Amino acid sequence: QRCGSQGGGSTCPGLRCCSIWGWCGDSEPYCGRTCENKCWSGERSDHRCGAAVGNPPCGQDRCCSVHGWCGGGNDYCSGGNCQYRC
Repeated sequence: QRCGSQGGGSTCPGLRCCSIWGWCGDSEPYCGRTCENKCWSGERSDHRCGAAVGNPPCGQDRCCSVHGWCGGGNDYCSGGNCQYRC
């Protein structure tokens, strides 16, 4: 869906990346160098995520677990352990 400065100012549903062209997605064109918000480069240095810290993004191939930390692999990305960017 649309998002960001070109798309009305909304955040993407699912906390996906908003590209500089105002569309939501999860690949490099959306989350990398041509990302406007909720980008891979925005992960907190302590890796926390979830509502308590303003739903920040996680980095590349990392997911926000239901416990509120960014990480890679199953404990973070699969089935019932992941809350966003899965």
